Amino acid sequence: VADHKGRVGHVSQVIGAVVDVHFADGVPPVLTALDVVDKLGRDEPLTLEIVQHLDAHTGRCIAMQTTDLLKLKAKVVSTGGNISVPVGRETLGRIFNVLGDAIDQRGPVGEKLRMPIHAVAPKLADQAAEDAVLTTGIKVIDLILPYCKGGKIGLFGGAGVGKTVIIMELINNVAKGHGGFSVFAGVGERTREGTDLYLEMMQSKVIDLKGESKCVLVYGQMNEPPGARARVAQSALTMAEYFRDVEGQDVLLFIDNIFRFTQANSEVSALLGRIPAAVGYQPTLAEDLGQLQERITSTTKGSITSVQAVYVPADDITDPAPATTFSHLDATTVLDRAVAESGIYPAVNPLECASRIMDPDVISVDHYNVAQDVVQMLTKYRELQDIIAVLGIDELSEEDKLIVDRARKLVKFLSQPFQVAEVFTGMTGHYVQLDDTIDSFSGLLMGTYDQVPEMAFYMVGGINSVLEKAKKMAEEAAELEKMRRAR
Amino acid sequence: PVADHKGRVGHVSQVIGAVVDVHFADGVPPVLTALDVVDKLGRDEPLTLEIVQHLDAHTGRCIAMQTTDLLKLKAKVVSTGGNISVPVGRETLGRIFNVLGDAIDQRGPVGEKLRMPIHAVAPKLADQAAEDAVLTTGIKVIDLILPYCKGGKIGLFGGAGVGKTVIIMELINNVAKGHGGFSVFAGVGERTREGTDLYLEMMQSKVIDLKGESKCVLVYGQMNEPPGARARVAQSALTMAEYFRDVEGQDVLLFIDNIFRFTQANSEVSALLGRIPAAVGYQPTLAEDLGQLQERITSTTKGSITSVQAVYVPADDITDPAPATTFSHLDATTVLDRAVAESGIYPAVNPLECASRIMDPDVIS
Amino acid sequence: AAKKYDLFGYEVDTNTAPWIEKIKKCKYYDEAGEVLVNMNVSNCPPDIATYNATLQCIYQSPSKQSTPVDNESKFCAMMDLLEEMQHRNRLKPNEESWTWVMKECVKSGQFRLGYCIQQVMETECKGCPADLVKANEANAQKAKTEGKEHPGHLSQQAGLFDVKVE
Amino acid sequence: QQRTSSLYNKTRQFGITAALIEILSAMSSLEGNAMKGVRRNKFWEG
Amino acid sequence: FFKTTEMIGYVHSIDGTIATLIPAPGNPGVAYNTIIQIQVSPTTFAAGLVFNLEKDGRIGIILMDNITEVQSGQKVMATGQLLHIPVGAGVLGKVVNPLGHEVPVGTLGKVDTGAPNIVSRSPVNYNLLTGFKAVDTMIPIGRGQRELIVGDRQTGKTSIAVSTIINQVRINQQILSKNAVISIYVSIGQRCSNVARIHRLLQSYGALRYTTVMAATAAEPAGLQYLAPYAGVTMGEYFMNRGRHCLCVYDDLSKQAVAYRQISLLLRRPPGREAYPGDVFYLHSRLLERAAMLSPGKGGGSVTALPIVETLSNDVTAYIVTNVISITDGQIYLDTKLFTGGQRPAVNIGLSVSRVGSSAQNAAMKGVAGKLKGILAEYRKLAADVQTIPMIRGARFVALFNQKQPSYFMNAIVSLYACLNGYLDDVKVQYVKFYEYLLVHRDLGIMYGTAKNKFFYMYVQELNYLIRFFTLNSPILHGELEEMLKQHTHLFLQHYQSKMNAIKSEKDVKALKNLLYSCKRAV
Amino acid sequence: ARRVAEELHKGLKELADYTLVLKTVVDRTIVKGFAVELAGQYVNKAEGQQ
Ligand SMILES: Nc1ncnc2c1ncn2[C@@H]1O[C@H](COP(=O)(O)OP(=O)(O)OP(=O)(O)O)[C@@H](O)[C@H]1O
Ligand SMILES: Nc1ncnc2c1ncn2[C@@H]1O[C@H](COP(=O)(O)OP(=O)(O)OP(=O)(O)O)[C@@H](O)[C@H]1O
Ligand SMILES: Nc1ncnc2c1ncn2[C@@H]1O[C@H](COP(=O)(O)OP(=O)(O)O)[C@@H](O)[C@H]1O
Ligand SMILES: [Mg+2]
Ligand SMILES: [Mg+2]
Ligand SMILES: [Mg+2]
Repeated sequence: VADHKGRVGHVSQVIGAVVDVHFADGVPPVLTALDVVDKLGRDEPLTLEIVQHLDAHTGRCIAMQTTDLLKLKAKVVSTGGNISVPVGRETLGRIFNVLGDAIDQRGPVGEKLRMPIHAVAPKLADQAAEDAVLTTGIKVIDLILPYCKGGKIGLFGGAGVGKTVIIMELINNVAKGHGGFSVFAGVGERTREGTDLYLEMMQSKVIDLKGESKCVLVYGQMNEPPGARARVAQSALTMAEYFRDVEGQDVLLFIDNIFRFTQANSEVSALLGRIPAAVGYQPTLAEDLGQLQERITSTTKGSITSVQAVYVPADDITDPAPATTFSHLDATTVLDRAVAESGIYPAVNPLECASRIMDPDVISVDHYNVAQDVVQMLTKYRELQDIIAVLGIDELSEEDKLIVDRARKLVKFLSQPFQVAEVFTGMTGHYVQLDDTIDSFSGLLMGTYDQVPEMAFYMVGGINSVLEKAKKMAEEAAELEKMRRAR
Repeated sequence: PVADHKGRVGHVSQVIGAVVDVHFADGVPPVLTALDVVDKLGRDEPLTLEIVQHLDAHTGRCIAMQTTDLLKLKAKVVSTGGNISVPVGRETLGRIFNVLGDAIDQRGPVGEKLRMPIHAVAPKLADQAAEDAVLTTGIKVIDLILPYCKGGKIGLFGGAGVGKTVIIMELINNVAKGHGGFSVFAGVGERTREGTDLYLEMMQSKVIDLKGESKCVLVYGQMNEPPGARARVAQSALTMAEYFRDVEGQDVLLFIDNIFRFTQANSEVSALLGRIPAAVGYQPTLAEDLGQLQERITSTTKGSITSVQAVYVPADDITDPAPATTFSHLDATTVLDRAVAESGIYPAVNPLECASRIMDPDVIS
Repeated sequence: AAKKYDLFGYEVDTNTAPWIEKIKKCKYYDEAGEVLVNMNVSNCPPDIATYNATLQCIYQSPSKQSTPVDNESKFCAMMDLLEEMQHRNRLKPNEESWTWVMKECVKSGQFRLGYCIQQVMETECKGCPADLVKANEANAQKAKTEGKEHPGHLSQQAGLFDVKVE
Repeated sequence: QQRTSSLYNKTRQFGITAALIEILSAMSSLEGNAMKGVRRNKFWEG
Repeated sequence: FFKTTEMIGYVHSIDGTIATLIPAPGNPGVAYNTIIQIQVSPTTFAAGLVFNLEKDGRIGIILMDNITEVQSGQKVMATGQLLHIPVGAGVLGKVVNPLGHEVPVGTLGKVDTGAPNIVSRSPVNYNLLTGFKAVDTMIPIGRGQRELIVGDRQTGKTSIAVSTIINQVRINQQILSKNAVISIYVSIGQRCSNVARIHRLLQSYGALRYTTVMAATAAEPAGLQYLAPYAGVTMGEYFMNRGRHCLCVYDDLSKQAVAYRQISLLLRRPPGREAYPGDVFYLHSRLLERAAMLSPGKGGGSVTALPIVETLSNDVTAYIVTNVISITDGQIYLDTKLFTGGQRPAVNIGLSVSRVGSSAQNAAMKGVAGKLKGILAEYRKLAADVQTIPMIRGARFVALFNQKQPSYFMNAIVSLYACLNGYLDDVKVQYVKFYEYLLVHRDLGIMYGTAKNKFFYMYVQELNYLIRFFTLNSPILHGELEEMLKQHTHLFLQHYQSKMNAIKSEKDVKALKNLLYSCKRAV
Repeated sequence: ARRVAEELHKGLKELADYTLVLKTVVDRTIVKGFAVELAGQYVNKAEGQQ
C-alpha cells in the first residue's frame, strides 16, 4: 500500500462540501487529492482532499468545487499525492487558483516542477536573525511600529477601516522597487478588489506581459467553496517557499485576508463531527493557524517579508481568531474605527500597536527616544481629555494645555495621504523618508513649531509640506480678512 | 364526499408528555388528521390527537389536545376522517367554545349548520384589500402617534403587569360595543378569571343577548390547558372570523390575548418532537408558524378583519425571537415600558419605539 | 490595420463595418441600441463611425419603438449616447455628431437647446452650420410672435400664500 | 454606577449560559445523527 | 415513445416543510442539489430539492410546493437536473415565485451558476442614481456594486430601495433601452399585503414595464424563501450576460438566513452561532459575488445589488449583519434616532460608506461632491467641539437632504451647487426647502420679467444630459447658471423672505408652518 | 400493463438477457388506469379523484 496512485474508491456520503469516500484496498494517506472521474454532466471538474480517516477503508474529504450533481457510489481516483502547485520563475506575472491552474486566459504556463501545498515548517535550527528596518514611506508605521525585513506584519482591523488600502500603499511603495519577487494571496475577499489590483500592477509594470514580471497572484475568494478558501493560502505560501529556498531570493508575501482561512475551516468543522469551541470556532483553531504561520518565516537560505491582513469581527479584538494571530507576528498595526470617523487616515491606534525592533540596539537611539516620547504624550493627552470634558479646557494648567496643543498636532500629523487613495481623498499622496519623519516629530515634541496652526499638520507629508500648507492657510486667511475689511 | 381513511384503526406505540406515536397497519392518515382514543383507560374525559409528523409509512407522531394521563401502549385509536373542524355561522354568536369547538357554557346545543377545519390556506395576492382608514379608539397616544387602521393588524407588546389587558378592554368598550360587525375573543394561555369577567361584562352590556341576537363569540384555551390546545385555539377562533369575513362579507374584530403563548406552546411540543432547538430554546419553525397564522388574519376583497393581538415580552427582553418576529406581521405596533408605568404614566406607551403604517399624509389629515 | 487591445490586454475585433450596415437598416432608433449591445457582446467595441451612424438613425427614425413611449425624446437619447462615448469609451465626438444633435433640436423646435449646442460647436468644433443657426433663430422668433417663449404658468404672478405646494 | 454594574453582571451570566447551551446543542445533534450499527457478536454464546 | 420518468424511491418521513426519502433497492439514484417530483397524485407532483445524501441511502428533501398533499409512502421521480427558471424580457411587469410560477394579481436560467471570474470584470465607472441627494453625493453607488442597506425596523429600508427603482422610470423612458436599468425586486418572508401595496405603487409610476417582482411570502415554505435571492439574481443575470444593466433588491436577507437555519436544523445539521448553520456566510457570499460589472469583452453588462438587513437596537455586532457588511462594497446605515428626529431619509453619513468612491459618480457630481464632503466634515467637528462659512452651509446641506420622493438629477445637482457657492447664506435654514421648491417648480425671473438667460432654465428638463456631459463648472453652462441663481436669490429674498419674517398673526403663522412642512415633502 | 412492460424491457439494453416478470401492487392514489415501473423507468397511464 505504498504507491496509492490510481487507487479507486466510491462516494459513500455527501453532505454539503464534505464527502465520504470508500476504498476497498484501503484509504489513501491524509491530505491526499482525489479526482471524480465519473461523468456527472458537470461544467467543472470535481476534486477532493482527504482530511480524516473514519476507518481502514473510509475517508472523509473536503471538495474544492461545488458538489452539485454528485451521486452516491460515484467513482473516484487518487492522484497519488497531495495537491500540487507549479513553482518557478515561469509563474511570474500569472494568476492561479487553489489547484494551481491559471485563470488569466493567457495561454498555457511552462512548468518545470510542481510542489505539494502541504509541507513541514522549518525547525528551530533553520531560523535566521534579521533585524533591519523596512521603510514603508508612512509616518506612523516608520515611527511608532517600524517594520523589520524578513519579518511578519499584521494589519488588524474591522470592516471599512482601511486594511486593504494600506496593503495597496505598501505594494506601491515596497514592491515596485523590490529586488526580489512578490506573491499576493487573496483569501475570501471581494473578487473586484483582485481585479483592481491586477490592473494597477500591470500599469505599474510589476506584471509585464510582454517583458518580465516580478509578482504572482493566487486567488481563492468568497464565491469559492470553503474547501478552496482553506487551501489557497497554503498554495501561495508554497510558491514563496520555493522562491526562498531554491532561488535564494528575498520575497514579499501579501495575504488578504488570513481570517478567512480560519473561517472556512470553522464552516466545515461542524460536518466533520467536531464539537464547536467557544464563540463557535473549531477546537483546532490554534494548531491549524500555527502550522501555517510557522511556514511563513525567514530561514538561513532566504527571507520572506510577510504582510497579512486580519479581520477583527465586529471590532472585537478579544475574539479568538484575531487574538490567536497576535503571537505569530513581529509587528502589529491595530486600526480603530473611531480614529477613522475623526478623519484621520490611516486610522492607526498607536497606543495598541507594537513592534519587535523597537529597541535601541536595532534602530537609532534618536528614533527610539522620539517614538517613546510620542507614545507617552499621546497617553497623557487621553487622560487630560477626560478632564477637559468634565472641567473644561480653561481649568487645565499651563503645562497641561501645552501638552494638549502639542498632542493634537501629533494626532493630525500622523495622518498621511496615500498615493493609492487619491480618489478617496482627492489629493496627491506623499512618500515621507525615515529621517524626515524622525526630525519632524523631534522638533514638534520640543515646541519648535508651537506657533504653526494646528490644521497645517492635517493630511500632509514631511515638515516641508506642513510649512507650505501653513503659508497657504495664512494667504487665504489674509484674503478673507481683506474681503471683510472692504465690507 | 367521505375521506378514504375514516374509521382507520391504529395502536399507540410511544408516549412522551403530550406527544404520542400511533402505528396504523393500513397506513398513517394524512398530516393534521384528527384521531380519537377509543379505550376507556379510566379517564374522566375523551382523548383526541392531531397528527403533525410522519415517522414512516405506518407510524405518525401526534399531539394530544387533553392530558395524556392513564394512557397505555397498544391503546386503540380511530381516525375521524378529517382535520379538527369547528362550528361556524350565526349559531356560534353568543357562545363560548374551546379548541375542539365544544360549547362550554353549559347551555343548549349549538345546532350549527356545518363545520369547517381549523387549518386552512391564507388569502392570495389577488384577494388582498387596499383600504386605509383610521379607527378612532379614544386614546390620545394611539390616535395621535400610532393611529390604528380599520381592517388592519395591531400588536400590543408589553411585559408582565404593564397594561396590555387593560388597553384591550378599553378598546373593546370603546369600539366593539359600538361596532356594526361581529367580534371574536380568542383567549390563549391567559387567566381563566379574565374570560369569566369578560363574559359577565358582555352580558351586562347586552352584546350577548342570551334570549336575543348576539354580536360576540368567545373561544378560550387558557393557561391550565395543555400545550396542544394552546397551540390550536387561535386557529379555531381565526377560522370562525374567516367564515364571517368571507361567507357573509361582514366586518369582524379579532381580539387575541395572548399570541405569545401560541408560540410558547409550539416550543414545548417541539422539544418533545425531537427537534434541535434554535436560539434561546425556541423551535426552528418559529417564523413559519407565525407566518401561516398571521397571513390568515388579513382583510380581503370580500370582508375586513381588524385584529388586535397582545404580545408578551419574556423578562422584558424585546429582542426575544418571539416578539421580535411579530413586528413584521403588524401594521401598528404599540410598545409598553415598565419604567414608564412605574412613573405613574398610564398607558405606558413608549412613543419613540411605536410605529404605524397609516402615518402618511395621503391617509390621515 | 493595427490590432486594438482591451483593458486586460486581450485583443478586440475591429471590423465594425457589417454592424454599421445593420444600423443603417433600422426603422426605430431603439433597435440601433440592440446592435450596439450585440457588438459589445461580440467583443467588437464601437468606433466613432458607429456612434455617428447611431445618431443618424435616431434623427431619421420616426420614433423610439413601434408603439409610442411616454416622455420619449430623441435629444436626450443622443446626448446620453455621446456621454457614453466620451466618458465610458474615451472617444471625442467629431463635428458630424454635433451637427446631428443640432439638426434634431431644429427639427423638434427646441430652440433653447439649439443655442447651447451652437456654443458647443463654436467652442469644441469650428463654428456651427450657419443654415441651422438661422433656422433655430427663426423658430425662436416664431415663439415670440406666438408668445410661446416660456410656459405660461411660470409667467403667472404668485405670492407667499398663493403657491400650491403639491 | 450601580445600574451599569448590574447590567454588566447580568450580561456576563447570560453570555456564559448562551455559549454553553449553544455548544451542548451541537453536541446533541452530533450524537443524535450518529447511531450504533448492527452488533456483530456471538449472541448465541450466552 | 413514452414519457418515462426516473423513480428513485419513496417518501419515508415528513417534518413540516422538509422530508426524507428511502431509495428503492436497485435504482439509479438521485444527484445532489437536484430537483425531484413527489407524485402526490397520478397527475400532480410536488417539487423538492435534494439537500443531503446519507450513508444509509436516505435523502433529505426541501419541499417547495403542495406540501399539504405530501404523505409518507408516495413515489418520487428524479429529473436529474438542477433548478432552471424562465428568464427574459417577457417576465417584466409580473409577480413570480422562486420556481418561476406566476402569481395572479388583483429561455431557462440556472439558479446555481458561478460568479464571474476575476478577468471577466471591469472597474465600476457607471453611476446608478438613487434619486436622493444624501446618497448620490456622500454615498455613491455604481452599476455592478453591492450596497447594503442596514437599519432598524421602520426606518425606510424598503422605501429607499423602491424609490431607487422608481427613479429609473423617467430616465429609461428617454435614453435608449441599451442603458436602461431593469429592476428585480425580491420580497422574502414579507407579508402578502405589503407585496400588493408595492406592486400597486410601482404600477402607479409605471415602473412595472421595467421591473419584475419575485415574492416568497411568510405563508410560503422556507424553501422558497431560501431560493428567492438566487432565483431573483438569476433573472437579473440574463440581462447582465447580454450587454444590459440590472438592479436586484433583496428584502430581506435577514429572513433568508432564518429560513436556511430552519431547513438545516430540521434536516439534522449541526447548529452554530445563534443556532445558524456553520456555512451561513457562504450562503450570502455566493449570492452577492454574482453581482458584478462585466468586462468590455463579455458585453459590459452589470448587476447591482441592494440587500436589506435589519438590526435590533442599532446593534451591528450581530452575526449575519456582520457577515453581509464584510461582503458588500458599501453600507447605508439608517439610524432610528435620526428618523424620529425629522431627518428623512435617516442616512447616518458617519456610519455609511461607499468603497467604490467618486469613480461611481458622474463628472458633474464629482466636483460638487468632493467640496461638499469637506464642508460637512468640518461642520460635524465644529458643532461637536460662530457663523463660519462651513458651519453656515453645512446646516443648509443637511436641510436639503430631507426628501420623500426621488429627485431628478438636474434639480438635485443645481440645488447642491447653489448651497455650495454661498447663494443660500442669506436664506434662513427653515426656508431652504421653500427656496428649493420655487427654484425647481417655479421661475422667479420670468415671473418678475428679469430673466435674460437664453437657454438655461429649470423648466427645460433636457438640460440634465447637457449638464451630465459638460459639468456645471464649464464655460458653456457656468455663465448662465450663475446668472439664474443670482436672480433667483435676489427675487426670493426681496419678495418672499421679507414677508415671511413679517408674519405675526396666528393664522398667518400656522399657514406658513403648513407651507414649509409641505415643501419638505414636495422637493 | 404487460404490453407496456415489454416495450420498456425492449428499450432497456442492460436487461436484454433478463427475464421479464410482472408484480402487481395496489395503489389507493389512482382510481382509474395503471402505472408501470421497471428499473427506474416509470410510465403513468392513470387518473385519480377530480
Ligand atoms: N390604564 C391604566 N390605568 C391605571 N392602571 C393601569 C392601567 N393599565 C394597567 N394598570 C395597572 O397595571 C395592572 C396590570 O395591568 P394588566 O392587567 O393590563 O396587565 P397585562 O399587561 O395584561 O399583564 P399580564 O396579563 O401578563 O399580567 C392593573 O391591575 C393596574 O393596576
Ligand atoms: N423619505 C421618507 N420620508 C418620510 N417618510 C418616509 C420616508 N421613507 C419612508 N417613510 C415612511 O416611513 C415608514 C417606514 O418606511 P419603510 O416601509 O420603508 O420601512 P422599512 O425599513 O421597510 O421597515 P420594515 O420593513 O421593518 O417595516 C413608512 O410609513 C414610510 O412611508
Ligand atoms: N487612506 C484613506 N483615506 C481615506 N479613506 C480611506 C483610506 N483608507 C481607507 N479609507 C476608507 O475605507 C474605504 C476602504 O476600506 P478598506 O480598505 O477596504 O477596509 P477593509 O478591507 O478593512 O474593510 C474607503 O472607501 C474609504 O472610505
Ligand atoms: Mg478589504
Ligand atoms: Mg393580561
Ligand atoms: Mg421593509
